[PDB]
Amino acid sequence: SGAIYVGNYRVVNRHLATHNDWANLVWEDSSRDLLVSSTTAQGCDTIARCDCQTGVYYCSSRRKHYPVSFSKPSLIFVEASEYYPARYQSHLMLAVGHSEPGDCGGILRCQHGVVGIVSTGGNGLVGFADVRDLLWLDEE
Ligand SMILES: NC(=O)c1ccccc1CC(=O)N1CCC[C@H](C(N)=O)C1
Ligand SMILES: [Zn+2]
Repeated sequence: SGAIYVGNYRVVNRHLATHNDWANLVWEDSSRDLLVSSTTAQGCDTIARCDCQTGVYYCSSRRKHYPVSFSKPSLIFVEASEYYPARYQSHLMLAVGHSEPGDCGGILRCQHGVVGIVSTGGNGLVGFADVRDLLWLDEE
């Protein structure tokens, strides 16, 4: 589990959104595994606006932050899970690193701010849902 709190927005994995998230919905995209809801209190995270391919991510199954090199946001094939059938996920970035069912939501960050959140994994890989193209998260 895990979320990004920027301004009056909460960014979570679509597959982990609560009833309260859906009842206060701003935007969602199944093909990116993203959902954004509105909040009463202001958040303290800042979103990166860059093309960094290195950063650090939080892994809850190891209680540790790991440095990683990661691919550019792309259309990648993802195996079936209890949450989605086997399909292509868009705006996804891969890196070599530990991931487990329960690690989705962990933040990926570079020198400029929050890059994205854990969304896929397995086989010694970890996948991140990119949020750097979502410019509207910086206002309203
Ligand atoms: N990091 C993990 O969640 C993980 C790690 C090892 C093995 C498997 C996973 C889980 C995973 O890949 N999922 C299940 C949740 C929905 C995901 C999606 N965005 O389509 C696919
Ligand atoms: Zn950066």
